[PDB]
Amino acid sequence: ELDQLRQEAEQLKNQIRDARKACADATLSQITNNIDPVGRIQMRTRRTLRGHLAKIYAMHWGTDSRLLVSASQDGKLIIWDSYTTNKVHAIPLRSSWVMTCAYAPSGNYVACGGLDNICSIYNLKTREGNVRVSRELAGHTGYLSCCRFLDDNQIVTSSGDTTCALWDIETGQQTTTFTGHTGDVMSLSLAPDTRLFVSGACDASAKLWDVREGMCRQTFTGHESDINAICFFPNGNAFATGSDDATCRLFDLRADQELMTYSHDNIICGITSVSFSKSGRLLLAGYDDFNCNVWDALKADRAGVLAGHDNRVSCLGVTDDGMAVATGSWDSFLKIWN
Amino acid sequence: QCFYNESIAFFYNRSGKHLATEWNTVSKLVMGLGITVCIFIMLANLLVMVAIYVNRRFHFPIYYLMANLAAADFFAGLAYFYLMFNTGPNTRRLTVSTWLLRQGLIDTSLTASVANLLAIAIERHITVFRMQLHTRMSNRRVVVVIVVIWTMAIVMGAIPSVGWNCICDIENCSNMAPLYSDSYLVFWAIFNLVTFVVMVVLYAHIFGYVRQRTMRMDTMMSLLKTVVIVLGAFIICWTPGLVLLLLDVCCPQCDVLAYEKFFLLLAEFNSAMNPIIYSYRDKEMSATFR
Amino acid sequence: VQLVESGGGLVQPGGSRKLSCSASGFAFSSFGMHWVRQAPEKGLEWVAYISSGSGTIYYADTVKGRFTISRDDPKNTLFLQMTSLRSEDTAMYYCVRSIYYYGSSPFDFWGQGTTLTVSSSDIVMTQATSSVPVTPGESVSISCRSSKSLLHSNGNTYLYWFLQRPGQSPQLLIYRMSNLASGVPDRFSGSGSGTAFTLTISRLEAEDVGVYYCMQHLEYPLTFGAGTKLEL
Amino acid sequence: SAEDKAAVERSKMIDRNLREDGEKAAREVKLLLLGAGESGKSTIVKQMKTGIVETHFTFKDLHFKMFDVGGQRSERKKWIHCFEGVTAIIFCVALSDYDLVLAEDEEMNRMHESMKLFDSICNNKWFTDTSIILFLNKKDLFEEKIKKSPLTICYPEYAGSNTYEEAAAYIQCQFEDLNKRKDTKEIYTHFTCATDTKNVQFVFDAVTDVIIKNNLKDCGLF
Amino acid sequence: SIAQARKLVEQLKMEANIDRIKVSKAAADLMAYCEAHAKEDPLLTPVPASENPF
Ligand SMILES: CCCCCCc1ccccc1CCCCC(=O)N[C@H](CO)COP(=O)(O)O
Repeated sequence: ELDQLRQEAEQLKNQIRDARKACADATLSQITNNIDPVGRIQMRTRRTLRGHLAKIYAMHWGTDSRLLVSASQDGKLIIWDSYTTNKVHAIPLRSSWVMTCAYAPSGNYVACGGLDNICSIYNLKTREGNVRVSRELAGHTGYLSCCRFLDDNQIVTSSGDTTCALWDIETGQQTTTFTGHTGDVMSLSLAPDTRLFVSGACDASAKLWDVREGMCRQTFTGHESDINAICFFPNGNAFATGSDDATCRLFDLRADQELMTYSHDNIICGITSVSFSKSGRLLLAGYDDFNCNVWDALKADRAGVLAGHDNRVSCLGVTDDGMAVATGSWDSFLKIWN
Repeated sequence: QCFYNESIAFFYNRSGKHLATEWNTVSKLVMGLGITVCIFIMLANLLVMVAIYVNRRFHFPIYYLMANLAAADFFAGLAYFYLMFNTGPNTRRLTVSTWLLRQGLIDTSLTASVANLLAIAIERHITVFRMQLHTRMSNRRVVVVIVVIWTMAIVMGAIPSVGWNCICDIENCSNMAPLYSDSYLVFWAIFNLVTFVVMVVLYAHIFGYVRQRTMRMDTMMSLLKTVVIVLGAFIICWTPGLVLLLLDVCCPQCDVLAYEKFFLLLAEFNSAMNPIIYSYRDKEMSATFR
Repeated sequence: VQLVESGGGLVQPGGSRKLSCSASGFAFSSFGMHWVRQAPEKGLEWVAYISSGSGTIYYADTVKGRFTISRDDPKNTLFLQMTSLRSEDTAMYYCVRSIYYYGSSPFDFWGQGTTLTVSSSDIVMTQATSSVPVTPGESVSISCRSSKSLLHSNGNTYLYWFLQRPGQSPQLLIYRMSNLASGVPDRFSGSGSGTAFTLTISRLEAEDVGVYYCMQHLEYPLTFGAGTKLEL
Repeated sequence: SAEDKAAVERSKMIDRNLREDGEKAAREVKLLLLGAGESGKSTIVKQMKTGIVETHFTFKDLHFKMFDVGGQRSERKKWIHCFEGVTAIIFCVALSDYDLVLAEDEEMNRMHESMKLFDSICNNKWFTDTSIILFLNKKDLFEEKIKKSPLTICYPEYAGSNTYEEAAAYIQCQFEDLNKRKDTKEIYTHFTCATDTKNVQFVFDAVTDVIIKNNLKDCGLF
Repeated sequence: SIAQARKLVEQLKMEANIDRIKVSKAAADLMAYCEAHAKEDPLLTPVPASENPF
């Protein structure tokens, strides 16, 4: 019967919740009480990239920490050179409605997608020197919200159809499909080892997925509204979520609990992007307050603010070497903060 | 053919003009009035420039010309302020070069005021007439014309100070400005007039175009009120100067020096009113005033 | 992606002839083109250059004000207008394409060039090795020397390498020191700094025997070096 | 450097194309269309000339782009903000929905649901300033439907005859009672006129009005 | 809706059947990695303009 399984199912949530309390020995805030603070983090706009004629939704750094990508509703995908602020490529999109970007780890490929329900992959290194579109991954039924390359052939995408998928670019078919989210999936983050990835959905939950098996290992709750951004800790043993509850939370994968909440009474708008520092000591979160805060990731003390944007800070990414932090916004400008 | 020999003493004696060796009932009243107006103009452009620079929203080409007009009028408040502290018996302290300085300040400052008006006008015409929606613009053509305004303002205030004046025909020049030539006065005033007719065609075309097309299918009140009051400030504060000059250069039996001391005050009242004609409607910027 | 040029042949001295290079199979409108001439017995020598959209036109010392270079983007052609040819303009005129953006490979593709036989502050690159004997399966190193520090402030040593097999157009091997061109085996490698440069081949074959060239790109007019022929 | 200089030549040749195409594109007119499945958006688009379907047509040297976002079937909360700043919001409702009900819900009138969508859209924080063109289609069909069937069925409080004129009128004002931003947005309602297809000319005219009112901002009238 | 419930119950049963470590030890590990790589962090310790690409 439905009630047999339901009265059963609500019990299974109890042992999960019962065991999590038993493993809640002491709060990270108590353990990190005597750590010396990070001090005022004064970070200034070094470079400002101009050339977008609409609001920016997505940006992604390169693995060489110098090039980066950005997409906007103007239907242009631009590859920047952050050092010399000069445009390397300006890719016209078939669909002006683009909500995500990814720059391949090898830098041979770039991918974008949005309301067109397609993940388009553009080839950068092309004999005829004109970025050409390679493949169009059309297997989703809702807007694509995120996409992250594993290799030049594997890309994992999260969509508004409550499902994530792992693709094979050569064949253009979903190698694996991740199901179990009861709300629209907003963002995903890959583990450093590229064996696991966590996804945040509109159902106020984050799920840890396994890329090979295709089954969800753990599910984290605690937020009150949509989860809009997610990133792993550098060591791949923790991750942070940005929600519309104007709180950032640091979850652990081994302890399977929540550690911190980064909430401030002053802040009432929703978090749009989150990202870490190379050491994992700073958690940069791009709010709707038009500004971007920098949190002490082990003290939960707002040490630093990056207020330079007219409109909301849509995307926010840090370099692999951690020498810079770049924030996009709806004001059509990318700013490199160092 | 020139007799540049003289001082101001010779030039008043060369004119019909009287030094007003002494301060007077009338003179005290008029000294007070010139300095009072100057104070209003300078203070008001102070507010305008402060606000136009402090706000990030007032960072668009029109507000650029707005700040420029504030600056030009500040320069005019100063030219008129320098003309005061130099009137009545004080004028006896003057020399030819220095008097040409006082009058040069006046010429350029007012030409600057006139031009800043023409600029704002031209911009609004262009903006209204396009059939695209947004087309967000840079401040290239605004600073091109900001320098056209200042460059030509200086060259106009400098032409009598370089070539064109009655050191060469003393008898053959103004009665009131004893050394500027009738020719110079005429030239300055033609300039003003052609700028003004340009202003009139444009603003009218604006009201007509909007009304015809759209209404064919209420804001018309504010649109009409603004366009119309803009043209009037200029005419009611320029017609004085210019008709006074036309009279000095054409007419006998025209006692034109009589209402000289007030007409100037009116041309300066023009600059007095510009900040508020352009910002009574910028209620947002106006309130910004704190 | 082939490039072919038209013209050349036999011209009396003082005559004005035109060279047309019809690009086909690539985005010609976004490629900065060059011209490089090779004397019948001597090495390469840069002559001209046009940027993308005809924004920037440069020339060599020997052809300044004598040659006019133009491009016709819609027709995918490149033109060279030569005026009053001298006896020292007898050379094979290759046409080279190059695109400049972060990490690009300029001078990657070379035309077949045309034969032209007229009837009758500059960096100098020096390599004093010619007709060097070598056997297949051995390791050979080719050394180059510059008269100027090619290592720019940003760390880019704008030194290039080329390989001209007998009876073929020159082929890029190394577009900057410690970099490897597209479609060239891993055997070729180059390590150097400032004014000293080397090109190391681990194991070679009958296919890569020929003459090698060194070029700098620190500043115009892109002076080349003398040849370095591998003998086999 | 020789290299860096040529580079930035591209970067400016990029920027020339950007601005240029940005201005070609900014000139196009962007209408967002919404509605119920049977609103007849399909029939409207037919009259006017996957995922987000875009439609292009020109009228009196004006180019229109229509973003039919009908099928997204996802949380509108996350993707509507993308269309903020479309010139106007064409909204189609079929007048023939007063006596119906969705086959999914028990007895919630299709018309009462049409309002709720409009309610959430006319009161959407992202379109505070946007004008709303309301096409009410299916007028003829409503005429026949009403000629036999009462209107009290849908509006229990309705003081009026089953005369098409009076009947429609109530509804029109009823839809127009949804907006709280009374002189912040202007609702230009038209009744679908099948044959003349001046459905489009109404649009031409509607568009201009909103544009013209907006121009009174850009023209420096302030 | 029977299938969705049956797929649901085995999901949490797999989720409950994992090894869980104490937050005490996991707290130290996040403390250990941040301090071990603290001096390689540009943003934590600001770097002089000589080694600053921006
Ligand atoms: C030089 C012409 C430029 C153009 C016309 C300016 C103008 C406009 C409207 C009224 C007047 C003028 C100037 C008139 C002379 C200058 C003066 O200052 N007069 C007064 C009148 O009482 C005596 O000044 P002063 O002799 O006491 O110094």
